[PDB]
Amino acid sequence: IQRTPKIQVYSRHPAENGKSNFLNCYVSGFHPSDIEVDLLKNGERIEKVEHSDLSFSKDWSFYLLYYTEFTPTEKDEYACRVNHVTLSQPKIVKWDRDM
Amino acid sequence: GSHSMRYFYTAMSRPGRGEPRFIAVGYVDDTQFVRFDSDAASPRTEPRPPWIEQEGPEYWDRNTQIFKTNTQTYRENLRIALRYYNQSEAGSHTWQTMYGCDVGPDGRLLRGHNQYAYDGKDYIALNEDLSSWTAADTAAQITQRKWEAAREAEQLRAYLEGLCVEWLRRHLENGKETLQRADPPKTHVTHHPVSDHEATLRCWALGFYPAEITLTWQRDGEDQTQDTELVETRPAGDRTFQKWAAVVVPSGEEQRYTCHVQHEGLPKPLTLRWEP
Amino acid sequence: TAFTIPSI
Repeated sequence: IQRTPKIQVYSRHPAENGKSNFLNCYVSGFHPSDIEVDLLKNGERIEKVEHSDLSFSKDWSFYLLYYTEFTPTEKDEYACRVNHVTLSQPKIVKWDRDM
Repeated sequence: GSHSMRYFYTAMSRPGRGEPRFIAVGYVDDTQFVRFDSDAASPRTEPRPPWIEQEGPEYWDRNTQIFKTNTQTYRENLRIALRYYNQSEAGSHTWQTMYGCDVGPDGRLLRGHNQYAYDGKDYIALNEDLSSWTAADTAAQITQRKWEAAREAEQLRAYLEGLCVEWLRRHLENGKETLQRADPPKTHVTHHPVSDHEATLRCWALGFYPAEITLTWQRDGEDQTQDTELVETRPAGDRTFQKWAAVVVPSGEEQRYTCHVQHEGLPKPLTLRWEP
Repeated sequence: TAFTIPSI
């Protein structure tokens, strides 16, 4: 019937303040397919963000990959903002250099 | 070792917001190589991997055509599905289908596939014998006798055993360099304090393909299944994947723990520990 | 290449 999505925020390569990289937010295990995702930088959302084509696992739940280039710095804060039909309100997840 | 070509279709109905949308994507193991979206300005089958690009006009044509029909096919399905379940024309319903052919480390057909699911629930599915069907509810059985009556099962097979495999083999040759190459994970264990008595040990595995992997933790040789915290395998973005396990240990005993890793890129399984 | 699936 309905399944709320799981959320993962990380980077393509290990965090290196100063060097550039890629920011990832991976939604998975949700059904129906309809869903909205945002990548944030200190509360404000990035403009150019790309994503993967729609597909699913063998339990039929959908999955997508949202990515954006960025240069991780000492103080800069980043998170993911996801909203589904299974959500009374939008859910925000902070990125952790160690997860 | 062995490979597989696979297809995924997804159709959503949107009352008032236009005809139902259809998106089709094709893979070969964990790599994507095609895409089709009835919601694109000027829809056509588009490449998603470098190697597929070498195919000629015909290929792209014939496929786009098949995909346009399939768009009309699934739209009648959303419609039909309403009468099978006594549902109204006002709601939105998703249709999901999967079908492909696994080949063996030698070339011949290992096994075929085809399942269907309405709103996430399993509807009907052709059995591994490629000749009969398994229905999940009375509705599905209506679908079954149609397919049995039209010898639809046979059609599917002739494909799965012919065209499907003949191509998986071709697709694989033009993509040797990557499709047939395993990239064993780069592993290492990390330490994260928590309490003057406890501590976290996180075992990583990064940049690996294919995505099928296995990370386990052990305390004195015994498994810590119910105490380990595993994260879903997530895509890196460069085509590889990532994964990590974690277990919370008492301050001191950290050396009584050993991570274990298996992936086809590894000759023999691995065994890591914390290197302070 | 790709199959022409039959209606439900």
